[PDB]
Amino acid sequence: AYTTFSQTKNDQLKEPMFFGQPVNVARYDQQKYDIFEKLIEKQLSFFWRPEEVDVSRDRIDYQALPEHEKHIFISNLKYQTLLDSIQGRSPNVALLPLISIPELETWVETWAFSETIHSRSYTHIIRNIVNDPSVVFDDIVTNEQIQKRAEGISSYYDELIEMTSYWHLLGEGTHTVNGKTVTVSLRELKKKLYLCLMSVNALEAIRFYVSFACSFAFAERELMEGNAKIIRLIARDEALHLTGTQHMLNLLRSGADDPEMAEIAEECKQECYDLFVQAAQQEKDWADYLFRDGSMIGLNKDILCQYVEYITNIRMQAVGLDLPFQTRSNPIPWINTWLV
Amino acid sequence: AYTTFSQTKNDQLKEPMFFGQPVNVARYDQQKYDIFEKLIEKQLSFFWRPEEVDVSRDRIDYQALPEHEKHIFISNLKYQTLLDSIQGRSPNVALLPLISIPELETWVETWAFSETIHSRSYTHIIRNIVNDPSVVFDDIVTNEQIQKRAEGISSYYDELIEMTSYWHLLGEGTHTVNGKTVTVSLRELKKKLYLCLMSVNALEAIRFYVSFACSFAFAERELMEGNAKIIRLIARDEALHLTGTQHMLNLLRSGADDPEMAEIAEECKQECYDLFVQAAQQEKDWADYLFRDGSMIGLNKDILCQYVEYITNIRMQAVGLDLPFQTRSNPIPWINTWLV
Repeated sequence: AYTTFSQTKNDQLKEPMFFGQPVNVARYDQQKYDIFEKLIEKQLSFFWRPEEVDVSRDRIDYQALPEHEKHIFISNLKYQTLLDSIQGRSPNVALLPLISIPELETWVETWAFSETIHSRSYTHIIRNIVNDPSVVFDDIVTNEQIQKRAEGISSYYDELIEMTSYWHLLGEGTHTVNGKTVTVSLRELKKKLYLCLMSVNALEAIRFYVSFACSFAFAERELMEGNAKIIRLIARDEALHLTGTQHMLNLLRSGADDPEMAEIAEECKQECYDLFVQAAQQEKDWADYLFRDGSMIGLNKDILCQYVEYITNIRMQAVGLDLPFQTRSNPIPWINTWLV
Repeated sequence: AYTTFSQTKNDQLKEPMFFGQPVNVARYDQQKYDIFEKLIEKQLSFFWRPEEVDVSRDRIDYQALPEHEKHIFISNLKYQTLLDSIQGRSPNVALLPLISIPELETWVETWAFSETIHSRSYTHIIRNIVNDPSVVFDDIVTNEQIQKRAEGISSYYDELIEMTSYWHLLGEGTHTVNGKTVTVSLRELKKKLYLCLMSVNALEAIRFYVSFACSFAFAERELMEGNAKIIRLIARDEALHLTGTQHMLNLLRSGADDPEMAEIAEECKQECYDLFVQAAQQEKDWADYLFRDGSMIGLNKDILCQYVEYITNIRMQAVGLDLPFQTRSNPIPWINTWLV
């Protein structure tokens, strides 16, 4: 059911963002929702190359950091490296086969692409501060702590990809495959997609902002400033990334795109609220892992866990969900001089 | 069978290019094949924005052209727009799910991204020379001549996509699906990938080069100098794209990567040869369509067909195929003033 060039001439302005007729002609003269065209323009104007930033002195700072501070820094770096590895390929394999409007298709591709630049910058850093980069890279797949957060995020993607395959192959309805029943509902598929987008929004809007806190905490003490210059640029991109998923989620919930989606939005309010809250809990448990051997100047478990709450509330707010925490303020206001 | 992050730690330097374990950690500190990393660096360093180029003059030049000359130009531009629409999404949708080494994965996403820039540049040209961009974009899908090239190209992608879905979902061997018996063969899938890759090489190495000839023939007359600056940047990019697929085809048939591929390469020798020869013939019938109402200074049906033959020999030899045409010197040597 999927074609790289649908032969039916259609009005792209009348197609839903998802599940419509695959995009055939790529035009940017007109747009259904010009937010995506703006995101593309913005992202392109922000184009940067990691190689350009000098992270040579960071090598010295890193070597001088006491054990626990190295731990804090490196664990954080490994996590980011993993999240962007997933973010690099995923928007492409998972969303591309379902997009129905040119603007969104190109945005997804541009978004996925900037993530690869992020992954490259992580190599650029790791390469210049560690002696054997392989040590670091290997632990990213090994480390049970990181692994617990890896699956869960990849699960929402994997399920979507599998269901999408079936739907494209067998079409809707009940089917038989090697003597088993298989039910392909377009409603279930749309639900999986929504959930996945909630998860991705949590990933970029919450998880990544927690790591930015750690990186900037060091920069505040004038340490790891090469790394800081890079996180500064990555954070600038991340803002665009989360804005994209916010608008997607909000267009879908308001039913201004596909009304079956607006229904799905409400039938999931709880499941969505739960995944967001679960994410925040994981991040708080991550803070434990990070500070197990001791804190550092400007940051500790309490400050970080409160930040997780503050940030989570603000994000859930933006996609019309209930705030799950009492926290009303940001404990590290200095992070704003680094952001955007 | 497809996962957004394979939890098992594998040595990525030992995996094949395709069908191995899905890449988890995106690293660039080490590579199995230096070529893909070099391409990524080059593509990144070539980064350009369509918008920056001034094409306001072209409107007048274009208006001043006789009907047959507008026909030549516009048909050429539509063809280019269609081809890159497919090239923007296809490598990501078709190839990404099969890649098992980091550097290749990133190259593919970069390549695809690069293609979306080309598509934007087409829109930028069209809306600056024509009145109602819609007439142009609409014709791209309804036009019988163009549709005759589109379906052939996309079929290679589409078939690979479909067979890939089966393999991921059901795995190898014979199966029962709604009664029908479906056979999923890994060797069969490998052949489709090789054929598809061979087709993409033809797309960028021959088809596009033929259109560059038309585009540049006008520049030689000092007309459409804006479109010319753009096509120049696009060609600089296209050179990287075909180099990419040549290396893939060559590594594959040399057996240096996967031994079973060297064997598939030998089995499909004739099929590949006919595929290339068919592409050249199709391009020759295109020149017929292009010049049906008359020719122009510096270019016509004969000259163009000669270039089709000249370029086809060279591309075919690069990927170990037989030369189907007479050997001759470059019929339009002036094109080198515009290339690379």
